[PDB]
Amino acid sequence: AQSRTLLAGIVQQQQQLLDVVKRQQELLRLTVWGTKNLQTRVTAIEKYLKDQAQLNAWGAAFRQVAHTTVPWPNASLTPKWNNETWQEWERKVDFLEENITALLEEAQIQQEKNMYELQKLNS
Amino acid sequence: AQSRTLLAGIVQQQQQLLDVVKRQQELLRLTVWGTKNLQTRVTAIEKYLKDQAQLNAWGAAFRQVAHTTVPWPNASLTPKWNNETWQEWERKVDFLEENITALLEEAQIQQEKNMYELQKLNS
Amino acid sequence: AQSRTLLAGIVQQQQQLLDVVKRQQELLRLTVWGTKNLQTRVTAIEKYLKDQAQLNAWGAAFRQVAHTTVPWPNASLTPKWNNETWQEWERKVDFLEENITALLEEAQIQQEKNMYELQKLNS
Repeated sequence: AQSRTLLAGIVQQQQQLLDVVKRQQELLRLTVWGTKNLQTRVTAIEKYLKDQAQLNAWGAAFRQVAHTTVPWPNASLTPKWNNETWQEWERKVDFLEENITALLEEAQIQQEKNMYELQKLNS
Repeated sequence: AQSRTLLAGIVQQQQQLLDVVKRQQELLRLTVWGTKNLQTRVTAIEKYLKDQAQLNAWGAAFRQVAHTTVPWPNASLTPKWNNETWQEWERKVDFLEENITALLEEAQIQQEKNMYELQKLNS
Repeated sequence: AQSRTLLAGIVQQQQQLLDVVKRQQELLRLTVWGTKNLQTRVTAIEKYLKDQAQLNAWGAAFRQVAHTTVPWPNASLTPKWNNETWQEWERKVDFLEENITALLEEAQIQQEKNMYELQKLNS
């Protein structure tokens, strides 16, 4: 009189939900890559912006033996606020990812044990 | 003859899935911070780009009492399309976050009630 | 003697978890839009950076009939590495999204069948 068939569907449904949850984590990693890739491009752009400061006046002297170079800062380089804040941001993600793996690992073990118990009822 | 042990595992498994789901929301917030932080840096870069337009020709005159300044636009500032579209983007997230909290709140209450019912069977 | 009420809560709880999971996918799409929108702005900024290279020296000649134009590259345009890598990044998301829809579709069908079975016990 036990509803094993209903439980098999419920137990199976939990597995499908677990897979989508794990799948979301993989998708999240791809999004993180896009953001980080933009930062690498940003580092190159600031370097180029500095070159623009070097460009000031070409041939601005035809009766003098001197050239005026005005390399005024262009890209504001972040020394501590972004690096310290970004490292903390990445670190929070690292602890959160480790926590999700722990719950997924226990869920996988528990998931197999729950199904095994169902078999024991009518093994 | 009831499979309370199997149900305890199934009920417990749902709680573990709920935690990972809530955990994903926290991780998502960290990703949003990285994107928003880049925008703050972008606002500073456009300001610097405007300064580059000001740089045009230094000392390009040694027999005249005048200086040619050509501050031609450099960074295209967004007045309505990004602000109106970005506000809508943030607003959609705000309604979605509120909807997730409602489902999590009901799940927590329902989760405790489901376990309490299991205790009533053999309390 | 069956715990249908407990199962109804467990079955209902799974539906609530499924909704939040689907809700996370919608939220993820909004985050992807923010990242892609920044790239469109970046494409415009590189074009503006090229214009800065054109600006070199205005009026740097008052006794000559010539102008010195030095349009040295400014923004490093990505021809193959970002496009090929970004297309692969978007493609991975496309396969992952299709996989999530398949699991959600099966879960919806299975979810309705699990509830229908509960009704059959006492229909």
